[PDB]
Amino acid sequence: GETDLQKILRESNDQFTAQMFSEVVKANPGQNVVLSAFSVLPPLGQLALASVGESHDELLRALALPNDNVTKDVFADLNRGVRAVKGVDLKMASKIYVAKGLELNDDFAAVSRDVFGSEVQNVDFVKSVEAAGAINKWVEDQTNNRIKNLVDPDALDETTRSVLVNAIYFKGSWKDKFNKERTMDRDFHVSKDKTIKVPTMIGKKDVRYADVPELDAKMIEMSYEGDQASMIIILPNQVDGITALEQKLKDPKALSRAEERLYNTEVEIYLPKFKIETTTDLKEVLSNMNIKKLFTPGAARLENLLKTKESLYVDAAIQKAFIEVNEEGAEAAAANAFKITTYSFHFVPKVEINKPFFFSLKYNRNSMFSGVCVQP
Amino acid sequence: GETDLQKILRESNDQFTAQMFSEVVKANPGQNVVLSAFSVLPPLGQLALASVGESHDELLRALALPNDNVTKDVFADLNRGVRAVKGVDLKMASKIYVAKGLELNDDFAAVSRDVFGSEVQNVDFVKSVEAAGAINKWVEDQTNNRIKNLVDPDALDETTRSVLVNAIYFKGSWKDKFNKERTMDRDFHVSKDKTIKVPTMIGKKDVRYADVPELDAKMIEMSYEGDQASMIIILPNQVDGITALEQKLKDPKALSRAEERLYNTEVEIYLPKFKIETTTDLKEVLSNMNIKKLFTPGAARLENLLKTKESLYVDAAIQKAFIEVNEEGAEAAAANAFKITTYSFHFVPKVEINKPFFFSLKYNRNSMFSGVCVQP
Repeated sequence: GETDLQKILRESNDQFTAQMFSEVVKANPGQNVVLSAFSVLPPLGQLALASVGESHDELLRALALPNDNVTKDVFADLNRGVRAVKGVDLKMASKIYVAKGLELNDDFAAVSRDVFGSEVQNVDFVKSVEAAGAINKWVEDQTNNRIKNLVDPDALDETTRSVLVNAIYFKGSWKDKFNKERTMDRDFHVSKDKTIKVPTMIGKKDVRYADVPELDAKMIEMSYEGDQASMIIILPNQVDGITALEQKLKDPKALSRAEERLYNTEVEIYLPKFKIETTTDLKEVLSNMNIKKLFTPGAARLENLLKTKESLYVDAAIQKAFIEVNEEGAEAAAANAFKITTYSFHFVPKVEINKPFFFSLKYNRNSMFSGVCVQP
Repeated sequence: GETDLQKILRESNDQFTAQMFSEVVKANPGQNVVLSAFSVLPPLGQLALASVGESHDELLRALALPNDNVTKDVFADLNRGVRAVKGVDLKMASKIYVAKGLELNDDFAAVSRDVFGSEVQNVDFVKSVEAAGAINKWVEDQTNNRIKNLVDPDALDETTRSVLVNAIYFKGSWKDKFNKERTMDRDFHVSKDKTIKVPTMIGKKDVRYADVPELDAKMIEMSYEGDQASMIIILPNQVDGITALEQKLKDPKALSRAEERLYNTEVEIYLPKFKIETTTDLKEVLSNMNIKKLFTPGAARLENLLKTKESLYVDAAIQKAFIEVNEEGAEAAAANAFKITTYSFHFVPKVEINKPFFFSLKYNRNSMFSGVCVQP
């Protein structure tokens, strides 16, 4: 049933996300990074349906899925509920481009678009620069021109067989906006000896908070308009605790454990605005996550992708992610002027996100994307 | 810290609620029932602070609390955040009345009001009927006259030493209202052979849903205005499955397990309107939950309640709960007329709550009250 399908998906995204997170963070020490394992699952599921033998089991194994039947049902169900998402602008695009002279299997192309919502199309790689321009134009179109230059013409060859591109963009609208006039330059500790002044938004907000000794950090959860999506922030107690937290976040359950500690309250939040853009070489990351055959000539066995079942493998896989976080939100400052209530003063703790922190977008109990911000 | 205090409270309310639920349901077979273990905890905590020896350990044991120090901190923290609660009208009143000729300990009375928010006061029980009228007037005042006749003059004696009264009232405002014009008489299966027609509200709503094989039921979670409180409904698959579910609900974790299955979706809900009013003899229930000394002359040892430390025990303890569930909600039908979107039609499953079901109000991850409705 749908309950079980949603569960399988949740579990799969959980372990895949943890795995992908460590890989990316490991290859980008001391740098801002944002990634999404969720946006990658569909194309990988579509690829598992097109493979046979070893490569196919590998993909399924890494996806933590039993078979093709269940794989189709999971993503179908997803695409039976995938429109916009309230309070946030979340765009995720996936597409597989294959050489011009390779006959596409008409059926697999149909299932591709409706089941996995990820398309397949021919492009002439022989004209590399033109092909890159073509691939980059489609992405610009899928992201309101928010994302550009996903694939560099150089990275393409005249002999390229196929390329998988993945793009994800995000900007959200806070359930309760921050007042732009209140934003000011405040200290941010990049390292135990380096401090910079970055624009920091200030506001009193109802959040979900929790002290987490296990992760030696503080967890905060802020919600966006509509109350369907939320931004999770984990702030290590120490200035250099960010790496220690990353190691802990490997276990796909550390996050679940921390969330069990969450409780509702009010705090004065000091949160830096930030925009992170990351280009991830999925070929490098996935290979380190034990998905290699798919990228090995004469080993991929994508015998269901082409009509002639000609041998084909993936030459390059690229994910480009751009995240934007600012004051935008509902209910302007002067909404209800004078709220006449008790003359008293409750204590409102001050939560200052002024050290390298981890963040993650949560939608329908699934992490849409995650990352670390070490330099706003 | 507050994180740990909230946790202890959650755990305590969880096991106490389960325990109290079975007791009440057991003594009221085939009847509507609503109860609240949460509203009872504070007065029991205040009573644990006033006791010594065995009676004191008993109370603490049942409260699943370590000591007086932690007990005070838990409820203090609670009363450091207890005002109204968004989208719902939730009133909970507690008070201890003691005979007129018993000198109250001035200090314990102070701590009573601020820490536990439960008052203590003298009343002349010698004039039973007048005392009952006095106790019933205060309750009416605490509940906007919503609740009356909590204590019957008969139940009081001229020799009564003390009485604990507990009252809880509730009415909520749905995040998305039901259309009154849409409400109609529909079938409700009271038993496998009896069917009646009760007013049933109909509406398409975004909810949290899950099929729960363990409990052989369907779980639904609807939210109220503000998104802080939610109504949990567990509908057994079978018409007579209600009793089987009650047995399962004894384990304070069955509910937690079921909630892990919840996922967001849209359904067409058919929910009967209903109002349940229950008068529970807390003396009978609590005694069955191993809290006896507190009600035994020469065994209570409430040596901190009176200035002269005179011997005193509780003669009667009464909880009266009144729950109201109807169409009231935010955003009237004609809010945004014509919402111009795709011409298509998604499938929206039909969820018909037409058999004896369990319900529970969840606020800040704590069940404010729970019960069963077998006859709307």
